[PDB]
This record gives sequence, structure tokens and C-alpha cells, in this order.
Amino acid sequence: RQLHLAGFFSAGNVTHAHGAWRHVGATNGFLTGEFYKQIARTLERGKFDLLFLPDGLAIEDSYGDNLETGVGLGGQGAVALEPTSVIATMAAVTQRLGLGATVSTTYYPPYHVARVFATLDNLSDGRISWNVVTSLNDSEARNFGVDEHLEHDIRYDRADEFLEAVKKLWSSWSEDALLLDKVGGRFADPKKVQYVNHRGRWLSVRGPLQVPRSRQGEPVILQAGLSPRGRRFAGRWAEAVFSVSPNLDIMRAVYQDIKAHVAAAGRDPEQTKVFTAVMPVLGETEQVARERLEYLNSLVHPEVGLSTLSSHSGLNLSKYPLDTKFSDIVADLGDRHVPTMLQMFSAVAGGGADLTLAELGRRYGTNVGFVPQWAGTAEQIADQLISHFEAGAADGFIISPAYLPGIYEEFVDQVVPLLQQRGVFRTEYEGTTLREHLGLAHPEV
Amino acid sequence: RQLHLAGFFSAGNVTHAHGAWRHVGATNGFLTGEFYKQIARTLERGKFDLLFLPDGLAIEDSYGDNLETGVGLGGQGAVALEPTSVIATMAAVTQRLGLGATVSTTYYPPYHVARVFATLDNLSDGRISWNVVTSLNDSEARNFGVDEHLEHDIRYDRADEFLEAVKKLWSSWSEDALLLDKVGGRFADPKKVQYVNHRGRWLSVRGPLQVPRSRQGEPVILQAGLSPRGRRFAGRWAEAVFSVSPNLDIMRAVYQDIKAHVAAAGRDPEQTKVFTAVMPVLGETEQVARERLEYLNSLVHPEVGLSTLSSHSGLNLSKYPLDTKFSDIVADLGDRHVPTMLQMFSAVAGGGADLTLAELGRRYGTNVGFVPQWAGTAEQIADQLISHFEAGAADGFIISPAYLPGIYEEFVDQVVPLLQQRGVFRTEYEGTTLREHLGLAHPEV
Amino acid sequence: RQLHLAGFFSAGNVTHAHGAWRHVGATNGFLTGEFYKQIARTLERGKFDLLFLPDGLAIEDSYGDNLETGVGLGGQGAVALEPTSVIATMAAVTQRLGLGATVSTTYYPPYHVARVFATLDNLSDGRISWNVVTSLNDSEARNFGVDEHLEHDIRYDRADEFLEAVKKLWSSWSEDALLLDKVGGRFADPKKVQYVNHRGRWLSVRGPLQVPRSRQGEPVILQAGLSPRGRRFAGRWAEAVFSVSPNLDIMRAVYQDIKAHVAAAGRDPEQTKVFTAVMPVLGETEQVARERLEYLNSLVHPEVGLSTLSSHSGLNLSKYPLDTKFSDIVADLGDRHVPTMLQMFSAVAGGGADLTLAELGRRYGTNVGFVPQWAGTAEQIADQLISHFEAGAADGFIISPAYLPGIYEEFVDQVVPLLQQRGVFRTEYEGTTLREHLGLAHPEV
Amino acid sequence: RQLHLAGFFSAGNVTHAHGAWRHVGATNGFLTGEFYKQIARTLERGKFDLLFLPDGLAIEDSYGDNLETGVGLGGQGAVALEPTSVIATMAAVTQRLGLGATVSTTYYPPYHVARVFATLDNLSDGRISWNVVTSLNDSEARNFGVDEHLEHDIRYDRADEFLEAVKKLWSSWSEDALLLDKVGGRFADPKKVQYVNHRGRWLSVRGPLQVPRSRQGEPVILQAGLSPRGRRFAGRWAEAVFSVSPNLDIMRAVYQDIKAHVAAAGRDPEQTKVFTAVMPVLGETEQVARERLEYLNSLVHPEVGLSTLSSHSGLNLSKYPLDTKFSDIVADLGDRHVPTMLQMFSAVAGGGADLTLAELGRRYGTNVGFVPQWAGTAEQIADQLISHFEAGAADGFIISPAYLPGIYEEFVDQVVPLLQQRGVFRTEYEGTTLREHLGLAHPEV
Ligand SMILES: Cc1cc2nc3c(=O)[nH]c(=O)nc-3n(C[C@H](O)[C@H](O)[C@H](O)COP(=O)(O)O)c2cc1C
Ligand SMILES: Cc1cc2nc3c(=O)[nH]c(=O)nc-3n(C[C@H](O)[C@H](O)[C@H](O)COP(=O)(O)O)c2cc1C
Ligand SMILES: Cc1cc2nc3c(=O)[nH]c(=O)nc-3n(C[C@H](O)[C@H](O)[C@H](O)COP(=O)(O)O)c2cc1C
Ligand SMILES: Cc1cc2nc3c(=O)[nH]c(=O)nc-3n(C[C@H](O)[C@H](O)[C@H](O)COP(=O)(O)O)c2cc1C
Repeated sequence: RQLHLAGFFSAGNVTHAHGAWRHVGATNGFLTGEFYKQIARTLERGKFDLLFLPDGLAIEDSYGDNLETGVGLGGQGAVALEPTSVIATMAAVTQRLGLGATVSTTYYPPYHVARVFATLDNLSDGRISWNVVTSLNDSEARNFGVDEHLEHDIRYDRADEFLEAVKKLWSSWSEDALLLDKVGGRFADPKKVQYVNHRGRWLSVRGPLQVPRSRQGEPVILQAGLSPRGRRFAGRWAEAVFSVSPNLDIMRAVYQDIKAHVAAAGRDPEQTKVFTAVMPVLGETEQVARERLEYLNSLVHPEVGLSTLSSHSGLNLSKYPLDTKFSDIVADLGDRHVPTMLQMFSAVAGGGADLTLAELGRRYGTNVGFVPQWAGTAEQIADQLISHFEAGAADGFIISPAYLPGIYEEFVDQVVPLLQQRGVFRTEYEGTTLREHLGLAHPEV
Repeated sequence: RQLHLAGFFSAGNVTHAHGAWRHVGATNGFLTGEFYKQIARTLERGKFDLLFLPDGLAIEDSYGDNLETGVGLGGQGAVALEPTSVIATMAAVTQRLGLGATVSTTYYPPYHVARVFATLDNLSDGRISWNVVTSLNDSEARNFGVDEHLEHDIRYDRADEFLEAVKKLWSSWSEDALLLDKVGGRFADPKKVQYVNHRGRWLSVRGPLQVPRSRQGEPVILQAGLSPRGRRFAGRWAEAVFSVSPNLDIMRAVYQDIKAHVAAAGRDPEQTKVFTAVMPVLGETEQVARERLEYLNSLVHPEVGLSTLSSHSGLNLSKYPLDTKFSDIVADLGDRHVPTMLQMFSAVAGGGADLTLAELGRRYGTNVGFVPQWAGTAEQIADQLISHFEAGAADGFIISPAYLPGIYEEFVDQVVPLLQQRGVFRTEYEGTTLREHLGLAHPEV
Repeated sequence: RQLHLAGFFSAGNVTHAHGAWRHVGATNGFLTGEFYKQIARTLERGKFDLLFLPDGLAIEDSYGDNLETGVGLGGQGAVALEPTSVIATMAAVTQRLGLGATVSTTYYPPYHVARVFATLDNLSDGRISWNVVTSLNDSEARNFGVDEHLEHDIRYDRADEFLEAVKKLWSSWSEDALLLDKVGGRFADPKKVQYVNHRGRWLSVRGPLQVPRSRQGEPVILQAGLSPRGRRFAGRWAEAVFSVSPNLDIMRAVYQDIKAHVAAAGRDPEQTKVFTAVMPVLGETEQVARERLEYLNSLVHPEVGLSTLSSHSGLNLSKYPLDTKFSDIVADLGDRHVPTMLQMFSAVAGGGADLTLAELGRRYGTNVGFVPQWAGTAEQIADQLISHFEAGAADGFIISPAYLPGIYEEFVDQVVPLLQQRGVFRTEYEGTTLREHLGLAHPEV
Repeated sequence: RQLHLAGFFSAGNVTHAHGAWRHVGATNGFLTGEFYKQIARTLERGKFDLLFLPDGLAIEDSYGDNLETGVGLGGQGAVALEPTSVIATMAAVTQRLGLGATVSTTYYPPYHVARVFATLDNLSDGRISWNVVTSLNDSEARNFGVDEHLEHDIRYDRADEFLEAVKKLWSSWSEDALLLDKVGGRFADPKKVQYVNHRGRWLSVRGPLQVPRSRQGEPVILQAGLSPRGRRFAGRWAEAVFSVSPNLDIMRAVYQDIKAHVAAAGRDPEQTKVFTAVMPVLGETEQVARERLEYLNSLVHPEVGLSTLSSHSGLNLSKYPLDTKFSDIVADLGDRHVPTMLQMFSAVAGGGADLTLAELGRRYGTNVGFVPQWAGTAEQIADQLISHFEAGAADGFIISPAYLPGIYEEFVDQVVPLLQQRGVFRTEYEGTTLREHLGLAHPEV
């Protein structure tokens, strides 16, 4: 029984640790090719299954209506490179590492999505993944500028038709269609390249895709989104799921809930790999590790933290003085109008303590509220990973980076070898495709 | 006074020579990263200014409305990779070569175009170019599933506002906005990052762009489109122009006309570089060159040739038997209703002879009618490039490949050194950016 | 049953074709890393078993005790880079291709040879080869400050002990000696690293080697030397043999002779792979190919060919006039005292005739007298290779380059795919080491 | 006025910190190409002047003529790859970084040293350096099967002629000798390529060298050897000096003495750059750094230090009891029969206390006695480098690695940017050669 490992970070200034760009070890090379090439090569040296990128299309002015926080202090999406370009860059200099990009079904037509990932899948020789998200934000809306705003759960309904359209397109070409018979002049068998002719309620695409199928057949479908409608969506489509849980109990529930949704949709639950995100901080001794973590968490500015907390909760908390205690917010707006997730974050993060908005945002900024921080030696981290795996937390772990590129160098040089020595993580790539690393079947046309 | 050199080929089976995939030397590696990496490194080894890719978003299927000729025999766009992914791949393995991609203003929002190229421009450290095109044909639309028919000249009017929007977005970040002051916690100066708030007749985008400016400020604007409206457009926006002319008389006229449009738009004509395309075929002796050219041209299948000729002429010629002579086509449609390009191509390619459709399509397939074929020794090709340059044909030449990747290995190894010894082509890159190679000024925010 | 392919060229101006540096396509980049990196990456792209380099440690100056000819016209070894440095350079940018260097047993101590190749073998993860040679020439000696005389056959007797010393050194480290037990503080098992204490008639070396064994155990032994003593030496030590024969029948005879020597030495003949050198000249048509061979052969200066002919035959022909007829030299030297190779060359070149030594030197300069020039289409060349292989000419072919880097780009693009489609050449590397490519066993400690 | 930076480490298990291979972060990849490619790319990313490697031609078995200590516990030179091969590997994947290798004048002929470094200088396009050393040890002489023992100072006398011989060889080719006139058939001007025919007291070399001059003319001469005879030697030949001093006071004296010896040799002291070695240990806080230093030092086994200390003293400490008080040991020899370096070191223990032999060996294993360990934050390390530089300690610093590859990643990511912000270290390479980086003149032929 071996676990999977994945890397994850924004093509930009911040991922989960909101003080990361301030870290003494941060190169902040996120505008340069070299930065991404170093990181991709490092994770491949550590035999990672994959690396994938989140995405948002707007700087967030969202809290509360301003960039002065985001841009001035380095909040979420202050810098955000288009993710598919970035992984093409990474694909060019690796040969085994799987690579994923987050693209919303909202903003692009299925033809575009299908061709972009089929192209990347071929260029990388069958190593690509699309992380499917159904987001719609007005600012993103403001940027791409389209306002018909569809309700959260209906976006997933549309996304069902979207995925079907994309997969029809990826099946345009039989895997034996291309002939390249030079002598005879037969380029391809036109009876094995078929029109798509899709017309559903939401979308219309004609086809065929002008891009044949790679050696893994189709890109791997990644999925992120844990809403009840999102888990149903994952049951039907996800081949790997991006999850975040603060502790083993929540990890195990999410795991079993997702595997249940998959089985309920008629699919094999062992063909959907669940990853849970964890943020390790290493030290030669546990003491050093805990001091490094303390240093890391002290870089978070209370307002950048609050900004993200405002965005994730849907409540704008900039409207209040920063010293407002959380119970004066519930007092001021009534418990019915303060999101549950926000009341559950205040209770868990404060431990019963009535915290100011400053301190709540500061703590939220350390780890986005729910990504577990693990401080310890390489041996301790290896142990924790192995025991969570054995307790059924996940099929693999996403390693959320405290600072870049350095943390991945530390994790690969110190933690990966220990995992290999215990026999719970690959010593070498067995196959060449992302499907093979993940133990997924090669889909048929 | 030095000339410029550019590479050009589709990320796919065919560019201008319709027998290229059948050439004994063709690797047909156009689905692999390696193919593109080899070519990009080769052109950088030869100190080329740039390489750019065309694009079409559908298998050309009009003649007449079928997969079978295009796919079966390997016509235009039978395989067509998404071009921006492809040059991202090339950028990761080069450090000087300029890289361009053709993207239509029709099918994407200005926000997308701006973010993709800003990303590539940053990933490549200031080496990227967008080749602006305004196309819109029904099959591509059928894929993007849209009902629109903006008339040709109106597409250019919309493109004016489009470019304006993209350039506003690329000016979101001043070049001194990014601070990365870790000690003070100041990421960036928010007074140097500006909202865009563009609301024009055609488009609306708010901004700012989440991507700072590269060391060359903004991507270089390439343009392709030689219609009277397109030349006006080039006058206003183009920093480099993609042109194709069958002989020196037409090259010089196109040259002077473009430079005139640029001056008429209030811009400096020497800040718009005109490239003209030529298809060289080398041999150790002139005799060897001519036999290789004859071999190359003998690979063109008459029906693939005819397919492209139909698409370009706007006339479906599948309806006729292949042995139909061209004058029964003129009889069948009336001299008035025969597109001018089609009448000029028939007269030029036949030299007055009445040709079958097979033979007309076959000759069109050799060079898309109007790309000059130059057979000779390295010294002769070098001579011809120099004399055309001295005769005011162009500021630079696009080298259309008879077959890939080999032809570029030959060109870089045999012709480039001769140009360098004569002092008309750079022996080494003087700058690091595409603007520096082309001698373009660094634009202000 | 598949054939093997090897590349072979001098790290310098000339290999077998003496007009190569003058070829219009020759880059003459033999002083730069880029030149060697390109060729290695190209031969790896073509799935070649290996690439190796010859060596001489002095500008040939025997004819006529001066460098005016060698240096002035670009003769053998006019430029000659140190070969182990070069293949280290190639190893760094490849991961499958085997890489070999010729080093003479005469000029270096066994410890030095062992350490250099053990190092390269580790650096390349098991892809290195030593081409064993026993040369001793005075100019080389003059350079090394040696005033050593040892007779041809005795040099080989000495080499037997040399090989034995080197192979002991490569067994210094057991393959399980290295522990890297950090926690316990045990670097390596001291009972599995052993002193050598070699004290023989010729050499003494103590050991152990400071370099452990790579994944292929030991560097592959290549050998070049076709003399009667040379074949015995190959019989005992060679794992691969570099041979040259002018036609299939002699190829076949040398082939069986070497396999017989291997069997006579008590070894398995299928564990010594025989390569024979061939010089292909490709053309799209046979006519083009023959014109290209004619062009290439016309670049040879009669005196450079003659210079080389002198060095291989042992007679310095410089003293004679260029119009000295060949039977007038044997008249004044007797059937008894002019070398055997020298007139199996003259007759073969005339096939009957009396030529001036100018003409004899010119013809020798094209292909070093005995390397067959094969001009044809890719299909014909592929046919001939398969046909010679099936006829028992060799286990593999050394592809002698008419000019560099260009000829290898053509061969990999045109001939290799044809071999692969016929199933007689690997479509992909099955293993990672040079031993696995050659189908050699992993030697024991 | 900027300081220079150099990297330095053995191609093997240990450099100065003898517990390094045991460090949790050490990859111990010293047998793989990847390990060296990574370190070299990292130092190039950090704009280092140079990286050079030490060497020994035998496993360190002196204490006590057995390998059980050296091999069993991982003392210095237990694994030691041939250094010229290693830097060739590094040169292939870098384009600016300087690269040097240590080769003894004792064991190789001048022709061999000359050709290897001329070859490397060309492969690297002028970035190479030879670190001149005059060592002669018994284990090493018995691997090369040498039995002549030359007195310490005489080896340096021999070395004087050695360098003249090597520099003569490097002037074999005029920098305008190579012509490559393909049309005229003139390879090179033979009157600009000269025989050497060097015959002095010690050595004889004929020439010419088969390798032309690189872009920087000749390899840079590094030297290491601080005996009085070594410093006179450095005065005459060295262009950069490797020095080690435990504090600013000794640094400054060593600095000024070397500059004087150079002036005394009639050379410009500004044209010989002196480097001093320091071993930094970084932490996010000073507390963290001091702890990481403690961890590092706690990995040192007392006997490996002594194994290594035996050779440096050159006294064999192997059979004195480990708890032998040092002074008591002092007595059999007589204060007069004690090598001094060891003696100051006893002094440099710094407690001036009678110390166990275990304990002297432990401390020596820590930092080779005299390389200062600096623990602190990046700012503190930068400060100390700047303040030492300004106080005239050295023209540049050698950064001795606590553990590899990681410490260089930390150093380049944390300290270099700070040095750059202060303007005391280059933000970018101004030239392409090692001579340009060090501010050395281009020597003429
Ligand atoms: C762990 C995780 C990571 C996510 N990352 C992104 C992301 O990078 N970009 C995005 O648009 N949506 C992302 N989402 C999904 C958003 O929640 C999104 O707004 C979607 O509409 C709702 O997903 P949901 O099922 O959580 O409601 C992520 C969701 C999860 C659970
Ligand atoms: C040399 C040249 C190359 C062109 N390449 C493309 C291309 O690759 N893709 C595309 O959509 N349009 C391309 N075009 C422009 C097409 O003509 C396009 O349909 C546009 O609507 C009309 O441009 P026009 O000004 O030539 O009419 C190119 C035009 C020229 C002159
Ligand atoms: C095909 C072939 C290639 C050879 N290449 C070299 C070489 O590059 N350098 C060298 O010193 N000897 C080379 N030799 C060996 C020389 O002939 C050498 O001087 C040796 O002492 C005699 O080899 P022999 O067995 O052919 O007589 C080669 C031999 C053969 C058959
Ligand atoms: C900082 C430094 C580093 C040295 N490194 C080496 C080395 O790696 N290999 C070597 O043989 N000698 C090295 N030496 C010099 C040795 O002492 C050498 O054996 C020589 O014979 C005597 O040099 P000396 O002048 O210091 O006595 C080094 C010397 C110094 C000062």
C-alpha cells in the first residue's frame, strides 16, 4: 500500500501561508521561468505524482472593495500568472511529474478547455490534469466581464454538460486514427476521426478536436469543491480530489463521504484518489522546527489574513474596526447572518476565546484556517504522513509550501527518502503517465 | 544595416508546403515537446530574431464540407495544437529567441489575451509576441459554438478597441510598483497599480491585470492581414508585420504601402518591421537544390492542394471532376463571379496554360500560391536575401520550412554564417528582449 | 534480433572524410560545448546505443616532420580535444546514450584510467565505455616526455596486465559496501572495500579506488585494433569491437574471425558485439545522393589524405614527389618492404591501376581507404544496413559522419524510423545502462 | 568595489564539516551527475565567481594505514571522484560560473595538465581554472606506483618549471591562427602555430598543444599552499589564492603577506585575488542558527577528525591512546619535535587547556581547525562578510558548505540578495569569462 504525493502552489505571491513572500528564504521568483522550473524539477527528483496550480482571475478587491490591502501587503491573487502557461513551462523540463491547472467551467467554452489540455497532454507525453472548478466571482466577472450570474448549484449542473462536451471532444480521434503513411499518402483514417455534434441545453460544440489523444488517452480529471453539490459532482467525474481538513476525524469523514459518492454514481471508489493538504515545517530538531513555524506564522499581517477570511466567508469584515471582538459581530448582525463556517472558525481558532477581527484574520492567514501545520523533524513528518495514511485519512497528501522554493528542497531531501525506506512511497516512477502514477485506468474512446 | 530573420510553421502537420509531412526527412514530431524544443533551440543557435505560429480553430472541412480530404490526406489544420502552450514550451528551453503566437480578437476576451501574453512575457523574460488576427469563419465558430457574423472590416474596428483594452491592462502595473520589501511588509505600492475601468462600444474590462510588466514592457504586436482595412490596422498597431509576396515587385509595393500607413497613423515607420516569407531549398550545388525542390513539390497530393485553394478562394471546387479544366470553371460561374485571387493564381501558375483542377490544386499545394520558392546553394540564398533586402523588399525574412525540423538545421548551419560574414546579420544577440532584437523602443506605462 | 547503432567522430576537425571541415554544412563547432551537446542529444533522439571518440595525443607531424600540412590544411588531429572531458560534457545533457573515449594503455597509470572512467560511469549513471588502445608513437611520446620503446605485440602483453589491474580497481568496492547509515554513523562497510595490492611484471597499484561501482557495475570495454595480436586482445577483453571493412564479404570474414577469437578465449561470443563502420550519404533521390557524395569527395586535398596514409602505413611518403607512381615506390622498396595494407589499398582503389601518390592520397583522404561510402535514399540505406546485418556483417554499425553535426540529423530523421518500422531497431530504450542497450551481462565483483 | 564569492567542496562525502554526510538534509548524491548540476546551477543563480574542487589520489588511510576509520566512518576522501570530469559536467549546464579543479604537479606530466585544462577552457567558453598543488603522499604515490620522494620545497621548485612548461603549451596557438577558410582550403596559419620543445632540469615537452586558446586566453591559475615556499610560489604564479584563517587578525596578515610576495615577484598585487574560507550556518533567527550549528557539530566522530588530522599534521596519531593527553604526547617528540600548525591549533582550541587527543580530533573534524564557523541570520552573515571585507580580510570569500546541496540553496536564497542590495556584490554577470569575473587581464600569447 503506497501513498501519493502532490505539490500545490499559486503561480504568484501567496498560497496558504500569507506571510510566505516575506520569508527570509523566499526568492519571490514567481514572475520568472526559472522559479517554476526549479520547483518542478525538485518535485520530480522527489518522485512526486503531481504538481498543480490553483487559479482566480481577479486580484481580490473583494475585501472590502479594495486592492490597497491585497496589492500593498501581498494578499491572495495580488500576482497571479495564467496557470496553463506555467505548467507548459514546467512540462518542458520534466519527464515524469504530473502537472495540473485549475480552470473554471464558467469562463471558457468547452472547445477551448478541451484543446488546451489535449495540447498539454500531448506536449507532456500524457502527464496532464485539469482541475475542474465551477467558480463565478463578479470581479472575475468584471475582468472577463460577463454578468449573467448563475446560482452555485446550477453552475455544477452546467458543468455536468461541460465535462461531457469536453470528453466527447477528447474522443474525436481514435488512438489508431493517425497513420502517417508517407509512401501511400494516407495521413489519417478519416473513418476513425468523428464529428462531435453536441447540442445540449447549455452548450454547443461541433468538432472534431484537431488534437489527437496522448499515451494516457485523456487528461486526468482533478476536482476541487466540497459543497454538497460539489461532492455529487465529484462522485460522477473526479479521478482525483483536492481536499483540505484540519484533523484526522474530518479527513476520514471527507474520505469516506467522497468514496461513497463515487460508488453511488456507479464508479469504482478505488479509481478516485483523495488527496488532503498538509503544511509541513521541518527542523533538525523538533525545537528548531517549532521555532521556524513560529517565525513563519509571525509574518502574517492581520489585514491580509482578514481579507482572505472575508473572501472565503462571504462576509465583508473590513467594515469594522480591527479590534471588534467576534461576539460583537454576532451581536451586531444576529447569528442568522454570520456564516457558520465563520462561527466555527472563530470557535476552533480561539479555543473558546472571544477574538478580535485582527487576531482572527492573523490566525486565518497562517494556514487559511484549515490546512494543518505540522512542525517536526523529517522522521516525525514521515511518521505523521504514514500514520494518517494508515488511519485512512487520504490516498495521498498535498504538500502546502510554507515558503518557495526552499521548502520543497527540504521536503524532498529529508522526508521523501525516509518514506521510501519505509516502503510506503515509490523509489522510482513505475510508468511514464500521470494515470500510471495514480493507478488509474487508461480510458477508451 | 542588418536584416532580421524569423521562423514560422504551424504546430501541426502542414504549413505552406502541402507535401511536407510526406518528405523523407519529416519527423512529424508535431505532437511532442521535443520537436518544438529542437526547432526553437536551432533557431536560437542561428541568432534568429523570432519564431511565431499561425492558428486555426477548426479542421478545414469546406471542400466540400468533409473530414475525408483534410484528415485522410493531411490538409490544413488536420492537427493543430493550441499555439500559446507550444511557445511556452519553447520559451522554457531558450533565453534569447523571440516567440509569437497567433490569436484571434474574435474568439477571446481582451482580459484573457492580455493575461496569457503578459504571463508568457514574464515567463520568457521579455521575449513574447502576440500576432493579432481578426478572423472569423463558420467552422471555428461552430466549434466555439457561436452565432455571429461580424463583417470583415467591422472585425477590425472592434479590434482597435480590443488592442486599446489589452494595452490598458498591460499598463495596470507601473514598472516600479513591485517592492517586495520583506522587512517592512510592503509588497507593492498600490498607488502604482491602477484599475482599468474600460467601457467602450465593443468591450468592457475592469482590471487591474494581475501580472506585472516584463523587462520589455509589453509584448511585441505582430500583425497579419493585408486587406485594405488590415493595412490601416497595421498602420496604427503593428510593430512587426507578417507579409507574403510572390515576387520582388509586390514585396516592394506592400513594403512601401505599410510604411506609408504607419506614417499616416502618426507613428515612426522604422518602428514597424516588415517581414516577407520565402521558402528556401538548399543543395551543395544548384543542381542538387533544384532536384530537392522538385522532389519536395512532387509530394503534394492534388486534392489536398485543391482543398486549401477552395478555402482561400471562397469557392468549393470539390463539386467538379478533377480533370475539369479551369476555363470550364470560368464558363460555369461567369468571369465576373470568379474571385480575383483565383484568376490571378491560375494565370500565374499556369503561365497562360489551361490547367485541370487537379493540376491547379497540386501547384497551389506546393507553396500556397504566393510563397516564393528559392532553390540554390547557401551562397546563392544568402545573395538573394541580401539583394532583396537592399532592394527594399523587407526589413526581414520569414523562413517558411519545406519540411521539419531538418530544413532549419540546414539553414542555420549553411546560410546564417554567410550572412554573418557579410555583416548583414547579427553574429550575436546584442540584447535580451524581443524589442531589442527588432530595434523597437521600450514602451512607457 | 535487433541491430545496434553507434556514432563516432573526432573531437576536432576531421574523422574519416578529410574534406569534412570544408563542407558547406560543417559548423566546425568542435571547440564549443554546444556542438558536442547537440550531436549527443541527436543520437539519443535516434536511440543510438553509443557514441565514442578516437584520440591521438599529438598533431600528426610524421609527414613530413612538420605541421605545415596537418595544421595548414586541417589534417588528422590538427585540433584534438581531450576525449574524456568531451564525453563528460555529453553525459551531462543525455540520460540513455552510451558514451566512450579512446585512451591508450601506454601513457597513463592504471589507477588514473580506472578512476577517470569509474567517475564518468557514476556521473552518467552507468553509460560510459573505455575504448582500449595500445598505441605508442614518438611524437605522442615527445609530448609526454617519454623515450620509451616497446614493440607492437608486447604493448598488448603489457595491456593484459593493465586491464587486469584496472578491473581489480573497479572491484575495490562491493556493490553493497556503501551504507550511508546517518543515525548509526556508519558510512560504509570496511570489509567490503578492499585493497588491490597489484604487483605484476609491468605495473604496481595499491588501491583501493576512491570510486564505487555504478549501476552497470563496470564501464564497457570497447577495443580497436585489428592486428593479429589485436584480435587476440579483443578476444580476451573486448565487450564491443570497432572494426572497418570495405565490403560485406570482408565484413563477414572479420566478423567470424573476432567471434572465433572470443570463443577461443573461453568467452561467450554473443557477449562481444562487433561494429563495422560505414559512411552514409543520403539524398531524397539516389541521383541527389550520388551528387552529394561527389561534392563531399571533391573537397579532399591530396596532401592531407597522403599525410594520413603515411601515418597508418608506417612509411612516410612525404619524401617522395606527388607524381611518384605507385609501382616505382615498390621498385625502390621491394615487394618485400612496403606495408601490406598499403597496396591492398592501391589495388583496391584502381581495382587494377597505377595512380600517382597524389591520387592515392586523395582517394585515401575520402574514407581512410577502407570505410565504405554508401550513397542512396533513406530506404536504400536502410535496406543495405538490414541486408548486411541479416548477412552477418556485424552486430551493429558505426555511422561515420561525412560532416558535422548535419549528417547525424539526416540519418536520425530519415533512416532510423525506417529501421524501427521494420522492427530491426529499438523504437525506445528498454534499459538505462550501456550494458542493457548492448545486451551485456552486469559483471560481478 | 565589490567582493568575490566562490564555492568549494570535495567531489565526495566530506569537505571540512566531517559529520556533513550524516546531516538529515544531506542527499549524499556525490556519485550522481544531478547532485553536481544542481549545486553549479545554484551558485550560477547566485552569481558566484567560481566553484572549485580539491583532490587527493588515494583514500585517506594514514591513520592508521587501514581504511576502517576513513571508510567505516566517512572521513575525508573516502569517496573522491576525479575532479576534472566533475567540473566538465558542471560546465555543460552552466554558462557564467567559473570552474576550477585541483591537480598535483607531482603525478601528471605538464602536457596532460595543459591539454585537459585547455580542453575544459574551450568547452566552457573561457570559465575554467586550475588549482595548482604540489602534494606528494605515500598512499597516493603507491596508487601511481611511484617511488621517488622529493623534499617539500623542491617539489615547488619542480613546480616552477612545470608551470612554465604548461604556459608555453597554452601559447602554441596564436589567437588568430585558426582560419577555417573553407573556400580556400586553409584550415590554420602554420606560422602562427609554434613548436615548444621545452627542455629544462625536470621536464621535457615537445608541442605544439592540439588545443587553441579560449575566449579568456588561458585558464586562471588558482593556488593552495601556505608554507613559506608555497607563498613564494603563489607570488610568482597565482592569480587567485585559497586561504584559511581562524580570525580577522590572521586573515589580514595572511592577506598582506600574500600581496607582498606577489609584489616581490614583480607582479601587480591587484591582479592576484585572495579568498578566505568561512563556514556559515543560517537560521531564520540567531537562536535557530546556533542550534543548527550545534546539531551539525554534534555529528562529528572524534576519530574521523583525527584520521584526517593525522594527514594534515602528517604525523600518525594512530597509535597513541585516544585519551592521550596532548601535551604528554608532545613530550616524546620534544616541544621542538612538534609540527607547528598542529601546535597553533592546540592553541586555537582556544581554551589553552590540556586536551584529549579524542577532543583535538573532534574539533579538527568540525572545521579542519581553522575554518571559522559563523552562525546567524542572513543579515548577520551578510554584515560579517561585508565588515570583514572592508577590514581587508580578503578580496573574496570561499563558502565552505556545512552540508550539500542544501546550504548553498539557503545561502543563495537568503544572503546573496542582501549582499546585492548593499551594492557589495554583483546583481548580474558583467562578462562571460572567469577572468572578467575576477577582474583579471587577458594574458597575451
Ligand atoms: C480544497 C479546495 C480548493 C479550491 N480551489 C479553488 C481555486 O483555486 N479556484 C476556484 O475558482 N475554486 C476553487 N475551489 C472551489 C470554490 O469553492 C468555488 O467557488 C466553487 O464554485 C465552489 O466549490 P464548492 O463545492 O466548495 O462550493 C476550491 C475548493 C476546494 C474545496
Ligand atoms: C501573411 C498572412 C498570414 C495570415 N495568417 C493568419 C492565420 O494564421 N490565422 C488567421 O486566422 N488569419 C490569418 N491571416 C488573416 C486572414 O486573412 C483573416 O481571415 C482576417 O480576417 C482577414 O485578414 P485580411 O486583412 O488578410 O483580410 C493572415 C493574413 C496574412 C496576410
Ligand atoms: C578501427 C580502428 C580504429 C583505431 N583507432 C585508434 C585511435 O583512435 N587511437 C589509437 O591510438 N589507436 C587506434 N587504433 C589502434 C592502432 O592501430 C594502434 O596504434 C595499435 O598499437 C595497433 O593497433 P592494431 O592492433 O590495429 O595494430 C585503431 C585501430 C582500429 C582497427
Ligand atoms: C587552503 C589550502 C587547501 C589545500 N588543499 C589541498 C588539496 O586539496 N590537495 C592537495 O594535495 N594539497 C592541498 N593543499 C596544500 C598541501 O599543503 C600540499 O600537500 C603541499 O604539498 C604543501 O602545501 P603547503 O605549501 O601548505 O605546505 C592545500 C593548502 C591550503 C593552504
